[PDB]
Amino acid sequence: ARKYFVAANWKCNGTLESIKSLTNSFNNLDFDPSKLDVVVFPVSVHYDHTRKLLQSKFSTGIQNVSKFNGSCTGEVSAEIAKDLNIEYVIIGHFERRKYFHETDEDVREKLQASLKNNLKAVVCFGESLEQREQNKTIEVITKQVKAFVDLIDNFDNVILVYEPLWAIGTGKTATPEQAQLVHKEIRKIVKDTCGEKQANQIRILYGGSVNTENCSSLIQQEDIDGFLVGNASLKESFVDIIKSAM
Amino acid sequence: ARKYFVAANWKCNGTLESIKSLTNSFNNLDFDPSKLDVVVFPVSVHYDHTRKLLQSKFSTGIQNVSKFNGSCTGEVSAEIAKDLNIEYVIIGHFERRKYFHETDEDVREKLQASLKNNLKAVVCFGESLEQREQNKTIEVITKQVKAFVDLIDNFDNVILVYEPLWAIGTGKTATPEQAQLVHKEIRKIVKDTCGEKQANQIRILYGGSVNTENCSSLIQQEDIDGFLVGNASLKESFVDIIKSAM
Repeated sequence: ARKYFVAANWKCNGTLESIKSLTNSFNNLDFDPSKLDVVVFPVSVHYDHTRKLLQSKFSTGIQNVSKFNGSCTGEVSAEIAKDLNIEYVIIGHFERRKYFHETDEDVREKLQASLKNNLKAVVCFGESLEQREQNKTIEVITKQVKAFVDLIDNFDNVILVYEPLWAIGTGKTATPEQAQLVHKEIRKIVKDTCGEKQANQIRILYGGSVNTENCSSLIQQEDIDGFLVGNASLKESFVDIIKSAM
Repeated sequence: ARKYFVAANWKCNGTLESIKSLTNSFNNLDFDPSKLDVVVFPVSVHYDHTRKLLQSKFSTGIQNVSKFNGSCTGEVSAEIAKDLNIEYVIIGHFERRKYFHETDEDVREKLQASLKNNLKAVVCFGESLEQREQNKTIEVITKQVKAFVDLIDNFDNVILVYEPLWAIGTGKTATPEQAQLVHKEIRKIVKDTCGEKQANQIRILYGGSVNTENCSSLIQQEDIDGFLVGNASLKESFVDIIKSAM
């Protein structure tokens, strides 16, 4: 029933040439975009090069958007993104929260501005290692998800991403069972706050050191609908991660 | 002699169409780029469009660059900028210091990263209303400039910008004499730390509500070498500001 979603997140990475080579390899995979969404999130200044090189089957997005007051924070606004026809934005990703102290309240506000401007939003959340050790995973996730999920209107256009912070960029990936357990709870939170039909439509991705070895067991899980992929998305074998969802 | 430098900074705005019409009006101005530097700093995702539309006599740049640490901050790196042939970078601009708590040490590091990658740097600093009311202007400026000025190597490639914070975006522009007095003291810091020849070469710009009515009286002052212009640089009349420096 629900369409899988696989996303590449190219984080502070790339040159004109490396993108050229990588896009060409991605373009060599045949998949049907009416069946599978595949989205690439390049560095801001590489967005146009990247969109120009990727075939229309690939969707594209940017990695952050501002809240939404006149005083310019130097982030890209949702209005600017719409005018450039940028289809997706990421919100709440680890680095915004870690370096820029972005809050749950900021996350909500960003989702508001994205939806107001007809952008599709990939909204990220997850617990720290300490929180997981302190047996606080569900509490954390619950608070993070309920900061924004009632704003969701069309449940094809907001994608939730569970990324435990300890898995991001570390090679330490969640087991399928660790992930599933959290996704199952996330979908229940959507059910209880937005309705059953909506909870069953919305995509909930895992991210955190997803690779060609582990992707099949993850996606097999029933409440895991695809992935946000960092390091592994910089290599040509990313195509095999996409295939895991085909 | 010392080459004048006028910069447009387009803060969180534009659309594809507004840039088309604005760049067109700019391109109608005949000036000699061997005699006058004119740099346009668009939003990141508008860099490509803007650069394609502006004639070669305009230089271009980005509004921020990251420090050199394995966990990506989402900012564009100096390396990426060089690979894109982005000529200039702004460092230390007010929003970074205010919204993201960017420090003088951060500014030093960004300058180090920029020069390591052959980027030319437009380095901004300035006091608050409170600091100025508390007679601390010269002390504040001095700490800010001494944070990085020693790293300067080629004194054509780093440009200093005095923007008192109370003048930025407010309409409340510094008088010629307010700015001149600071500019003299900046240039002396440079003479004392870097050498007299170097101090006479470096450009020191004023920014903070420069407009078509005030720009002539500012540029006339001996130690003001140009401008960084926000709100006024979104209008077709910005050409008249460039003309005050021709």
